[PDB]
Amino acid sequence: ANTRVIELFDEFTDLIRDFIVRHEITTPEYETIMQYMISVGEAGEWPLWLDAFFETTVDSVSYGKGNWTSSAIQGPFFKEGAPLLTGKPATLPMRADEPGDRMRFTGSVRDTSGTPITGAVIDVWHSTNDGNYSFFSPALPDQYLLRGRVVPAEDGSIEFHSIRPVPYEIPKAGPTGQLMNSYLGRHSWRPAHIHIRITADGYRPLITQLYFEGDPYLDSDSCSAVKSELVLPVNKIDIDGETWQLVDFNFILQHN
Amino acid sequence: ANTRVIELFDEFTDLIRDFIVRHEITTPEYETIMQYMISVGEAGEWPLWLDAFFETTVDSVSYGKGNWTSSAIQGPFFKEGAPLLTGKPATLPMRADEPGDRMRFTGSVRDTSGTPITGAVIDVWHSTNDGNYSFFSPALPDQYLLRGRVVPAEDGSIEFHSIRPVPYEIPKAGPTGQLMNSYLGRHSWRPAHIHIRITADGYRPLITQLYFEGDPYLDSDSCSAVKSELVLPVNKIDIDGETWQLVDFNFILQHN
Ligand SMILES: Oc1cccc(O)c1O
Ligand SMILES: [Fe+3]
Repeated sequence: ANTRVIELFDEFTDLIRDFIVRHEITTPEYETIMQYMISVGEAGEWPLWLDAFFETTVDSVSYGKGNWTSSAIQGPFFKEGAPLLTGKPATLPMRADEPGDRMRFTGSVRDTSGTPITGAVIDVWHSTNDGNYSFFSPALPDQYLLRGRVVPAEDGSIEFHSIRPVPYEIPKAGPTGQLMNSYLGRHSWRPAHIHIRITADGYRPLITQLYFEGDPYLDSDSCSAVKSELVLPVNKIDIDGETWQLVDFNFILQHN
Repeated sequence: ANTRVIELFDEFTDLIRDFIVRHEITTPEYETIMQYMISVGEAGEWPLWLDAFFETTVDSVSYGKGNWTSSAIQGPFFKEGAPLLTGKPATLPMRADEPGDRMRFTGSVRDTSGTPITGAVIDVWHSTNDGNYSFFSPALPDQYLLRGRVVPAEDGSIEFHSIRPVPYEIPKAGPTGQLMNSYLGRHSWRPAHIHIRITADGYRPLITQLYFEGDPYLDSDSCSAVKSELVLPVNKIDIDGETWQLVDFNFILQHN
C-alpha cells in the first residue's frame, strides 16, 4: 500500500462521482465512455490521448521558468538509443529524396552562467512531412529516421541538417482524431516542431520543442503545447540555387 | 452529441488538470498512471474496473431514491437470453450436486399502489459457491447455469430455487485486483449477492441485487454496491443435509 495513491485515488474517486451527479451522467452515456476508452486501448493511443490533452499540465508543475531554457512536452514519439551523427555537416538519418526543404539548425548549449557545456547530447526527433514518426507508424520502418544525437563542439556550438518540418495532424480516424475533429468539432493539427532532449551530467535534463514563426497553428495547438519564447525565426540563405531554412536556438541547462 | 460531449469533456479536462496541478503530479507518476491505464486495457478489464468504481454512482443518476425497488449495478456479467423457467418447483439451471447451500426465494412484483404487475419478467443470475459466473469462466461451460427467467403469478407472488451465493473475489492478480490489493492495501471481495433484472411494458426497467445478513463484506464491499434496504434477512432451516437458506423480498417498479 502506497499512501500517495490511497490519498490521490480516493480523492479522485470522490471527484468523479460528483462529476457524474453534477452532470447527470446516464448509463448509455456511461456505456459510451467505457466503450470509447476500450477502443483507445485497441488503437494503442493512451499515450497520445493523455499527452495530447495533459502533458502540458504535468509539464507546468514539473519545471519552472527563469534564466534558462523552458521545458515543453516530450509527447508520445521519443525513442531511446538514436544514433550519433558525426559528419562534414551532421544530418538526421533520412530517406532518399525525403520530401521537404533543407534546414540548417545552428545553436549552442550552455549553463545559467554563460559557460558552454561540452558534456551534452542533444537528441532530436521529428516527423516526416507525410506526418509520421519512425517506430510508431505502420507507414514507416521501425528504424531511426529523422532521429539522431548531436554534440556540442568544444566551444559549445551545435549544428545539424534535416528537412524542415511541417504541421502534423493526429490521425483523423483514430479515437483521438475522432474526438478532436468530430465529437469536439475542432481539429487535431499541431504546428511544426523539432523535439529536443538535452542531457549532461552536472545538469538537469531538458525536454523541449522548437516551433516556427508564422506557423499556421501557432495559436491553435491541438495539444496546447506552445510557448512563445520558443517560436523561432526562420532565415533563407541560397547556395547554388539551394534554399536552406536556417534556424538557431541557444540552450541553457540548469545545474544539478 | 457534438454539444453535450463538449460541455463535459472541457469540464472533465479542467477538473483533471486541476488535480494534476494541485497534487504536483510528477512525470514518473504521470507515466505510472499511463501504464496502469494500459494494463487495465490489455487485460479485458475496463468494464470490471469502471463498474467497480462508478457504476453505483452512474446508477444513482438514472434511477431515483424513493419507493422504486432500490437500484444496483448490472456488473459486467449479464447475459441476454436466459431461459424462461416453469417446472412446478421452479429451480435455476444448475449442475448435479451443484455445490453449496440450497436456497429459496419468495416475494412479489407490485407497483406504487401495491397492485401486482403481471407482465413483469424477471431474470436472476449469480455465481457458484466456487465463485464463477457461467460464460465468463474457463471452469464452467458457456451455457445457462444459475441464470434464468421467472414470471410472477397472477396475485403478485414469485418463487425461484437455486443455491445460496457466497462472497466473490475479483481476480487477485490483475490491475483492478492489484489496485484493490497491492496499491490500495485493501481487498477485492464483493459480498455474496444475487443479481436481479426485472422488466415490464409501461414500466422503467429494473436492475439490482440482494445481499444477506451477517455477510462480512457488507460493510466494506469492494464496489460500494450495498444498500441496507437490499440486505436480505436469512432464515436457516435444515431439512436435514441439504440445508435451506430461505429469503424473501418485495420488488416494486415505477410506471412509464
Ligand atoms: O510531439 C508531439 C506531441 C504530441 C502529439 C504529437 O502528434 C507530437 O508529434
Ligand atoms: Fe511531435
